[PDB]
Amino acid sequence: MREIVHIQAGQCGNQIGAKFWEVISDEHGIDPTGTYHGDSDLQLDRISVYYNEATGGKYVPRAILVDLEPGTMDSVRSGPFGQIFRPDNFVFGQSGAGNNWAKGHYTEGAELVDSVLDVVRKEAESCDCLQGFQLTHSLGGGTGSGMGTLLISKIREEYPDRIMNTFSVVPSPKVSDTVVEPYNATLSVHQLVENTDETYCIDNEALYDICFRTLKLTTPTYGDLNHLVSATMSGVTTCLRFPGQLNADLRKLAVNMVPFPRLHFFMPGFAPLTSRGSQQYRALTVPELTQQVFDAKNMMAACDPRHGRYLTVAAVFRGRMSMKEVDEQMLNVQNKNSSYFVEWIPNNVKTAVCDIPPRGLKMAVTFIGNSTAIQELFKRISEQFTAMFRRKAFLHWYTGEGMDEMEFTEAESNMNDLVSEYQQYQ
Amino acid sequence: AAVKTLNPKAEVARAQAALAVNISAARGLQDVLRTNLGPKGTMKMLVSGAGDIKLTKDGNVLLHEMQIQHPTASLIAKVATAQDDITGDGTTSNVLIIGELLKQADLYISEGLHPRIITEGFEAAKEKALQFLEEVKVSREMDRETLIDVARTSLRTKVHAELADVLTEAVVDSILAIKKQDEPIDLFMIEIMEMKHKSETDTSLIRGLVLDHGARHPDMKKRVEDAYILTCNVSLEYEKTEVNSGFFYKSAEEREKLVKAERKFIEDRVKKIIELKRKVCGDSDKGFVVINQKGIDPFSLDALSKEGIVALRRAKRRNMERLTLACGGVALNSFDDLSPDCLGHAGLVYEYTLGEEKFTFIEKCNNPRSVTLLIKGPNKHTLTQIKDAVRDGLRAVKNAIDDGCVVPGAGAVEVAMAEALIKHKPSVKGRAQLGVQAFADALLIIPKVLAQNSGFDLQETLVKIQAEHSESGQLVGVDLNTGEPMVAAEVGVWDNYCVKKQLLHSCTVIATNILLVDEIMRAGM
Amino acid sequence: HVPKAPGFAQMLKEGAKHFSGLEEAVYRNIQACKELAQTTRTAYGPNGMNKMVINHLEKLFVTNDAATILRELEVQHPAAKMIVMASHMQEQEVGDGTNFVLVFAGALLELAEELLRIGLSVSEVIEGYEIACRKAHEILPNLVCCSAKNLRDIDEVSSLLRTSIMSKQYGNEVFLAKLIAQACVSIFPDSGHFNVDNIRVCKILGSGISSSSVLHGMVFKKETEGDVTSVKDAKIAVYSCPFDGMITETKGTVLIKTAEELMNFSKGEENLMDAQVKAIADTGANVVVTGGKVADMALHYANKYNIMLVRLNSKWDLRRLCKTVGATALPRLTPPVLEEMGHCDSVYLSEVGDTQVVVFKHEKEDGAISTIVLRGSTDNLMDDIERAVDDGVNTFKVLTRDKRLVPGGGATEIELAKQITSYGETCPGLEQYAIKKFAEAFEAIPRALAENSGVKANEVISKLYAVHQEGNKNVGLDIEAEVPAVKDMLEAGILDTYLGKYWAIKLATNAAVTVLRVDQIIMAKPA
Amino acid sequence: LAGEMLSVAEHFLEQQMHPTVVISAYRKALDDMISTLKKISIPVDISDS
Ligand SMILES: Nc1ncnc2c1ncn2[C@@H]1O[C@H](COP(=O)(O)OP(=O)(O)O)[C@@H](O)[C@H]1O
Ligand SMILES: Nc1ncnc2c1ncn2[C@@H]1O[C@H](COP(=O)(O)OP(=O)(O)O)[C@@H](O)[C@H]1O
Ligand SMILES: [Mg+2]
Repeated sequence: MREIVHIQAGQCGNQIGAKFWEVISDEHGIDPTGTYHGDSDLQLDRISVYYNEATGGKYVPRAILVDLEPGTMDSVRSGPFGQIFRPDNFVFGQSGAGNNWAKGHYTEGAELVDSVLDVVRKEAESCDCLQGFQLTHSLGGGTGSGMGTLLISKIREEYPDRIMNTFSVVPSPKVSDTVVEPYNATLSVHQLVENTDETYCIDNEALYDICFRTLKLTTPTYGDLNHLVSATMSGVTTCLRFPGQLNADLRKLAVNMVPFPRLHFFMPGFAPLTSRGSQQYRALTVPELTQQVFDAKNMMAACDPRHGRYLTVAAVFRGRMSMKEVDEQMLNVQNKNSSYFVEWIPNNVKTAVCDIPPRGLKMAVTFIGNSTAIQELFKRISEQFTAMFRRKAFLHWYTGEGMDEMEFTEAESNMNDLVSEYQQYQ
Repeated sequence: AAVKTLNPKAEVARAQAALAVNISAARGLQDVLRTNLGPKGTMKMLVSGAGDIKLTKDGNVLLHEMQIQHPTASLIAKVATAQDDITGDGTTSNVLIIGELLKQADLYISEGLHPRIITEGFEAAKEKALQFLEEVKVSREMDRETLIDVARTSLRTKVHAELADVLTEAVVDSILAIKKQDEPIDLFMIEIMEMKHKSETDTSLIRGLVLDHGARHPDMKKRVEDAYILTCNVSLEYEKTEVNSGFFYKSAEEREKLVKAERKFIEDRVKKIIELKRKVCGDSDKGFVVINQKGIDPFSLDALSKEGIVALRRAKRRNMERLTLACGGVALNSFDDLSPDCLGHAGLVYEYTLGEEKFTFIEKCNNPRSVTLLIKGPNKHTLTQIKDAVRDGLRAVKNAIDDGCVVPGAGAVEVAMAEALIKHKPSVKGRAQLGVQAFADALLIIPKVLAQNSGFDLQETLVKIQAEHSESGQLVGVDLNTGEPMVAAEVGVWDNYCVKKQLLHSCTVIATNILLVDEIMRAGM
Repeated sequence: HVPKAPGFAQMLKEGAKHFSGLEEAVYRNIQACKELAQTTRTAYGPNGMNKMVINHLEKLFVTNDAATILRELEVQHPAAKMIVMASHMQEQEVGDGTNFVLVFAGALLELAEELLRIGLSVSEVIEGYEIACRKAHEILPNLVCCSAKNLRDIDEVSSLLRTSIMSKQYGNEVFLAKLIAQACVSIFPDSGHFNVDNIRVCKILGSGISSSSVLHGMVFKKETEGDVTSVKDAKIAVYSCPFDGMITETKGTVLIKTAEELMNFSKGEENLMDAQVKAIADTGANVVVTGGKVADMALHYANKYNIMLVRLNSKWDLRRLCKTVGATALPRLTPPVLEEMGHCDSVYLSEVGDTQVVVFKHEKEDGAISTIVLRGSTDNLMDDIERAVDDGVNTFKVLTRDKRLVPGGGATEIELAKQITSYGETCPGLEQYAIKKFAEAFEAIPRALAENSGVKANEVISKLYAVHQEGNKNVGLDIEAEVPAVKDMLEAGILDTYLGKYWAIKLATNAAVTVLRVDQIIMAKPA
Repeated sequence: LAGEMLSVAEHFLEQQMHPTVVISAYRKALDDMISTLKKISIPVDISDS
């Protein structure tokens, strides 16, 4: 049981979602045209969670690809293993969003989202017990903010009680693509703290310095960008896709990640980060990988964990190792660096492990946890939102589609309330 | 130019330059879309970037799925979007009027005149064209034989006249048994399902509903006669509390007591269903079908299968609206007031599997007021031909029921309207004398395109049609078989009143605004 | 110096192409579908040749059936996909005759180019083909000579299934007809709905085709994890839950407050699992098949009370086992089973072809399900016989729906070529040319049978009209040797799928008409 | 004319006929087209203006 339907909505969601199934099909040994190539119940038991078994042995991924562009999703049509999905899981959009939040909701969203909900209904027929949904999108995209915010609200009319695990690609504080990026980031999050429970923060432009300095890449691109993001996506859904002693599904992850439901912005990441030549000349031990996730060199967002304080720490390891050394190593950091941890939690760092090795790396750990690192990033978004709205610059692009001046006022009051929500325990 | 000085990367078009951009682009959309107007039009195969075939010739699907990047083509595509949104047909004829309102006006603006003088003649010609349209409409009290000829005209122009005899019986008989006593007919009560069973000429009209999901348990009955429909909105699957609670137990004997107790609230919903089957005199067959919009766990599916209750799951939003009218029950959201008054009735509930995909059929209702057109096209692209023609035909008969009058057919409206503007051409008494002439010649493209697609002559046909109209009083039209002028009101070729009314209003305003554009430019970078 | 030609009226494409007219759109769709007709012309008939087709995944597909060839070829022409999807609908409807659609509709469009370039346009070729297509469905009930009604047993259906086997497996036409007769008749629903899903093929690598057999039951490819592999009573209890205990669904947490609750928790868990395994040992069960995982304590008491465990990780294989032994999959943990038990005759294990299998062999009550165990030297040979086996199963479903048969091997297409030509000569109109070309499309179908046999098809097609003098209606082709001297088809026993011939003419005519309706092509920029 | 004589020659190449048989039939047809034009000809008076 506990089936999860995946919804890859947006331009940036399909680029991550193309390599998201490349890791699952390689670790489980699922043949794209055969039946399976597994070995035991570590890989063959959890096939029915993320795949629906057809008659004959062919496995179909529970994935819905939504995009308001024909040319973007054609790479996932007949490209890098994109012919394995259902033909009705390829909902195209002939009208582009144009990096506008108001166009994807009132113009494009009024005619497409009734058909996108039909694809979730057909996927839920093969789900004997629906656990929840995931949503990979972006804040600086038109379809990621248009078909990601309106899709997450209409899915609660049919699924009001099920959990949600959204994946949000945050914009970068270093470079900018357009001036409406503080507009699209403020409007998408303002309806995201309303009735959701999980949201990560991944910065793509911040990973260009990680590939240049650590992964030893001279000229990075979008193909080298999404490789280590897929390692972070597979690290969260490790115990969900592989059985083990530390059983923790998405239902157990929704409770033990947030003491409060509103402050649900996490900082994903993983470890280690080795290049293509210096990987074999490095040994990986238990205190080596456990002490690398706390530093600033293993962050997926442009943040600084050296000036913050965490609330809940969860880590999933890869490989048969002694997990009693993880708790004893992290407890010694909580006594000497108690200003970075919680004072009333005796076991801040949670433990998770599996018996399936990853691709390429021998041992690997991932970092899932919230802190005050999102608080300093939410101030820069509201700072750019304040200067643009006070001059009322480019408001006719939004108010001409169905918005108003009071819509941005309520979107500014509650987003600055989230800044004071993180400012209490800082 | 002034825009080149401020922004060096900003293109511009001047007064005599921007007029040639909009007119030559309107001729580009006119010369493409004129090959599909009427029954003698040709099919267009539209291939996207993926490689799928979209074989259709409707004017709205042609303009949207066309690789064109032009600002003039985006204005006509938005007017063509609203023509296929509120009234169905009238999209191909929409673009051909705009293609002639800018081409006939170019003969005067380039010959010294101002574009505003032509737009003043379009408003004076629209006032006479609106008054003449109310004099040619025929009220026939919405007879069921009249609606056949209305649906036959809209269906022939999208199929090869072998399926038009089949789809007319599936469109007219579907639109009559929805609403009565002067009620607006809701088109959401008709379900359109795509099948692959027999052939394209096998689309039938199911009197009830066809659900695209089947039973999710192998022990359930596949064919159920004399069933009771119990429409539910509750969630029979396992749900947790909103507050994160979890369990705490001491021994292993108390572990199995918590699994039995956590399903007690789930089984209390199932016990309300199996006790309703015992209160409807279950000493017979007495089939029970639960559609159940929200999901059901396999624990409750195993409990309902032992009693003999077919239980579906994951229904649509409008399935609780169409089946509620068809079965006559009450779509409940709780099991606190279960009664036989909220139950439905169907004479036959059966399923059928088409390539590991079940389809639940519900038939034999008394007064359903909700039907389903079962399209069984062989290919994937042939399903898009019938679905785009059914909604073109359903919106045609919906306008003929709401409006009390019927408008005549092919050339019985456009030729008679153009002759009425010639006798009222000296009535303007000013410089706008040539504006009524440009509007009257633009309305004559509908007999010109229909005479061109049928293979006949263009100018020789329009002489004989205008001769029979000037020497008689009957609204004569175009015959696409012989070329002789034939009356459209007698041969059974009709049209909608709201289509011809909006063709005189949406095309005229979008032509007077395009002719008053002289500064096409691209700035903002 | 050198000038050039720019755009004229509507060149607004950003990298896309546009086709209009008879030469740029209609004639190019004909020449593209003509190459697909010449592609599968060699693989048509009993003397057809195989094709090693490598798809994008670099794996080998060798077969002579035209249905699985088009699924691996990545065709990008749009009108060529209309004749591929029409052949795919022949596989979904009747399961046989997919090569007939590529030959007949490939000859319809080829003779359509000989009519548009000689005379009348597509307004009369489409109307001329639909007149002859409706008359082609009237001769097919008049050409039925035999019926698959009398003595529906394993002896009579062995000869009726030879035609679907010998067209793809010519040398193995006798042994595969007996294996498809002992499997299709044994799963008969006693005058009900015949299901083709109740016949499975277990590919076992090993010796040749002479070691293949059909076992009444199911054969899996898994292990036991025990020592109870010899079971003769065979009382099967099927479970869909994982056979490891009963845990909750919300969180799961053991709470200990004193030393009495910690020490007795380990012994209390073992006594709880012992009472559940012994609850099925008192009911007389021998085989317990689960769907999920199995804990170590469940294997301790399974070997103690001597019951065999079967692990089925697939959930569609678990539903087929319930239709095999006649059991019900229980979603709950082990109850006292009242009447939902399974009943087989012999459940054992054996290593065949260095592959340890689990066989649910039914000795006496043989007919509940059938499994054809195929033996082949290569893995590619076992896929080609499985395609020939599944065409034999789909032929048995055709005879269930309609028991009529027509004489194949070329005897039906010549009589269809003679009667349509009689309708073409008596047609007082200009559309009679497309009716006579519709009968010549039936002439090319035994022409492909003679070219694959190495015989000159001009002398072959001349003897067919010479022996069809208004009363024979049965002589087809004798392709066993050169210098044909062709004989009767009812005496040789070559007759198959009248309902397969009914849908193949209807689908190939509608495929050729759909191409001829396309007059203007607007494609997009491919990615 | 050469495009049409090759158009009908492509039909016989699909009938498993050798190209030397079609050419030997083309040379027999070529010798009869010359003799037919000389029978349907008409003498011209070249002195007439
Ligand atoms: N049977 C017929 N005989 C003559 N004219 C017809 C016939 N059917 C349709 N037409 C004409 O074809 C024109 C276009 O029809 P259609 O294609 O359905 O609408 P649109 O062109 O707006 O999409 C109509 O104006 C009508 O007069
Ligand atoms: N013993 C035989 N003698 C002569 N012809 C045969 C014999 N067996 C099969 N054939 C011919 O071989 C052809 C095989 O066609 P096939 O490729 O099976 O069609 P489809 O692809 O529709 O299944 C048949 O049309 C039949 O006439
Ligand atoms: Mg065959």
